[PDB]
Amino acid sequence: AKRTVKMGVMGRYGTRYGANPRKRAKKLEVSQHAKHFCSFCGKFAFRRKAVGIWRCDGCSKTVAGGAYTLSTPNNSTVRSTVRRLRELAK
Amino acid sequence: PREIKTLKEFLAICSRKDARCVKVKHNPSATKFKVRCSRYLYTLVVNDKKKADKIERSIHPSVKKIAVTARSHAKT
Amino acid sequence: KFLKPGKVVIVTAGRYAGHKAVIVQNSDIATKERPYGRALLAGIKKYPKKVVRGMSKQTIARRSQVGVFLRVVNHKHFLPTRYNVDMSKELRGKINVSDASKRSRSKRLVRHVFQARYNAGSSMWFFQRLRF
Amino acid sequence: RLASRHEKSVSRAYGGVLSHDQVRDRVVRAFLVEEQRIVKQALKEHSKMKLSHKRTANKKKS
Amino acid sequence: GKTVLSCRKGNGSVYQVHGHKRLGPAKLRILDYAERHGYMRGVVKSIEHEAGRGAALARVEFRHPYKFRRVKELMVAPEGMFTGQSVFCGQKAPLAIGNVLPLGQITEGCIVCNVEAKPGDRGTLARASGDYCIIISHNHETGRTRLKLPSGQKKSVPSTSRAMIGIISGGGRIEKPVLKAGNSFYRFRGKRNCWPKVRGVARNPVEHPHGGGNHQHIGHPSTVSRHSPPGQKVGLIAARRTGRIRGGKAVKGA
RNA sequence: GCCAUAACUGAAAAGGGGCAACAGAGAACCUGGGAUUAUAUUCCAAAAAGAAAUUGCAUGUGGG
RNA sequence: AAAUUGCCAACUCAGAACUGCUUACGGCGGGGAAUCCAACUGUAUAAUUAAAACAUAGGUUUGUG
RNA sequence: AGUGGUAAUGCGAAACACUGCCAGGUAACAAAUCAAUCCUCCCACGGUGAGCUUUCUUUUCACCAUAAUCCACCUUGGGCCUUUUACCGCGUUGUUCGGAGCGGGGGCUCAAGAUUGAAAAAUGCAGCUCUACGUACUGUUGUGAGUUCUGCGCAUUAACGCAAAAACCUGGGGUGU
Ligand SMILES: [Mg+2]
Repeated sequence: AKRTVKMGVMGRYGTRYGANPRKRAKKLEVSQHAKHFCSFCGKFAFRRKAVGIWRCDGCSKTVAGGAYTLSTPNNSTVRSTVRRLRELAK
Repeated sequence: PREIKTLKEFLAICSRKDARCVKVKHNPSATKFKVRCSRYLYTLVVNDKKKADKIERSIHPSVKKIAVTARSHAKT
Repeated sequence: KFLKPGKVVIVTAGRYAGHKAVIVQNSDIATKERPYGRALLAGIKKYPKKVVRGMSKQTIARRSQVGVFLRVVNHKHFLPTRYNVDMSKELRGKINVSDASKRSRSKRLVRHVFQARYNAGSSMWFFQRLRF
Repeated sequence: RLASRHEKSVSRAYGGVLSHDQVRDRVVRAFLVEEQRIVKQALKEHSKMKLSHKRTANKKKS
Repeated sequence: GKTVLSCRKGNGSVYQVHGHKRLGPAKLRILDYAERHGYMRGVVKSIEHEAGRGAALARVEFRHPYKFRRVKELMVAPEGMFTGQSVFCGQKAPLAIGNVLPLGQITEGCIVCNVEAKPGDRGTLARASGDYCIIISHNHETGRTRLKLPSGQKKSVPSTSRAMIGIISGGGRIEKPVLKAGNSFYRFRGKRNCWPKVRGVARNPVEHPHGGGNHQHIGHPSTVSRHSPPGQKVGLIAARRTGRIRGGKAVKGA
């Protein structure tokens, strides 16, 4: 069946720590333990090892970046900026 | 300790200078020729009781033969 | 199509990993007791060393010896190169492998031909060692 | 230390250091990365000599 | 009458860093001739965690310029740095994420990290996890680059000082609540002895200027001068303004 | 033309010594004993009760 | 339809008649309605105070390129 | 101047001999789950001795041992090779895997054991029999329960990511040429 209503992974903590600090931690505890997309290897296999360290379980590629999610949204703003600025020099 | 396969290798070991004593152990099934050389103890397991006594006669001249018995506590 | 006899390959698997080899005979279709595509390779077991000025002859002549192998290898265990070595149509007729003594007498023949390519200086890429 | 070399190695290149799936991935890139530069080096000398008769052939045109 | 705890941490005895499980210092490779004129290429072999950082490290492998050897180089990584990447390093290096090239060569409006405040000191600015500097402008009369530091405080640096390109790795870290004093035990485990933090009002008057009384109150105003001696300079040191900041966001610093 | 043994010339090795762990690293021996009043994986002598492992150095035999 | 003939271990649960109780080792929460205070687990006056104190996560401020 | 096998990789009486320089690996570390080694406990087989017996008990209790070191090589967990290509399939108690090669068919290896032997019966123990720490003989199962040895890690909760070095090992390159 379905085991809890809306405390998902945070049911670990019981009736502790306040309702909303469990919810700010919930979006990032789900994110770091979810398997992300290996754009190198085509698979959904990036699991975070340590903080900022990700590893494709299919491709054995180790990617630095992002504490709780593989690519932080400030990175994709930077990757587009570098890609644009190397087109103006070629 | 090692183990001799054939009889052509047993007579080479008993010809050696380090071979102090061959100990002869009569099991109820086989016999054992335990050559005590300076590092290893070489054993030839002869399963046939008639071929065993023929092998004892070929190590007559100048190697020490010992009939292994059960030495009691009183010899000490 | 492109795996013609007389073509330099580089052996990618086995005890001869990374050695150059030329294709002698070729079998693109699989068969019983060798259920795979394959090629009779005649490669270099031991490359000739470099000689410098100062070395005497009988030191140059010993350092410039090629050693060969003559041996059937699966097609996925070598890597074909655009480079070629002119295996004539009359020379691979003299290379038998389906014997024990006519594989020894055919390995001395390949060793003599590669030595003649090496002393004449033809196809000097084939006699350079692949450094990985 | 007391064992033979064969319990600790294997008969090919980098034996006892690298495995079969990556001895070959170095043989393949020692050929393909050397030969890719030869394609780009010989393209470079073919370009500079075509420049050596794009303008030196303009000595007979004015 | 006794010495304040903040004065005692400068003896640095029980209060030094917890460095036994730390890797080496993370810095850029040596500004040699090979980067003043050309590029050195490396290759990323491993992405590493050391205790007491939130940003990922990286060992990059160069060849030594002068000897037949290879140099293991522990750099702090940007986001997107993968093992195998072939970092380039020097003057003629291109403009890509992970590369390290002088600030004169990086066109304006570009996010950079591991930027160095003087040429050669191997990276001193923008190294905490998720931080970056933005290049505002170049001046070719003076030969200096003016960039925006992660606090917003601008700083003009020489244009021969090099920088890596990217966000610092390991970003997004402070946005998750700790929830436990247990999780703050292990956060400060690989750093140094500075936790739990006892308030000054909870102390006796012998230990701290705020301590004592029958109610836990600071008696005097808690904004102390810049010229206060060590022991007296506790509280809000030289506060230009206090209170809940209602309005914009002033950059903090001199 | 390979060694190896004795005395001149000189490539190449940046970063001086020594401590700190009888619970970390490292470490070649195991039983039997009628062998004690008391010690033993420590003593046992030609059938070492015996079976080994290991280090240094040396002869001989054999191989390059 | 090996969908069935042979042989065999190690335990557990449920059901059923029949019969007895002197309620009979050891071990093992009393429960409920509210008010005050501190969110919580934790620390803490060795030798009279373990608390509502202290810590804590969380919140804010200040100094600093 | 080593050499077999398409290949995973094999072959050691003494040349498959040596190491300025280089690079790796070993030392070198990690939960819980399940499976679990030595060993312990129990049960089952029996043999020897002992204890109980008005009655009962094919009975109760004790014992039944095998050290290192070699040598030759049936399982059940890893890795892989080759051949058939499969994009639902294989598999775990369990959170998953596969065209970046699943599953079959043949293999190559590694790790933990099992087995035959040399040691080793000559030893050990308990009995007992004969004319003095004396002798001659007699005996040497288990789909049970517990076991961290192991499987086992790029291996735990983690804003926790889990020492180092000596010593050694293999390669690269060189010498032998
Ligand atoms: Mg475990």
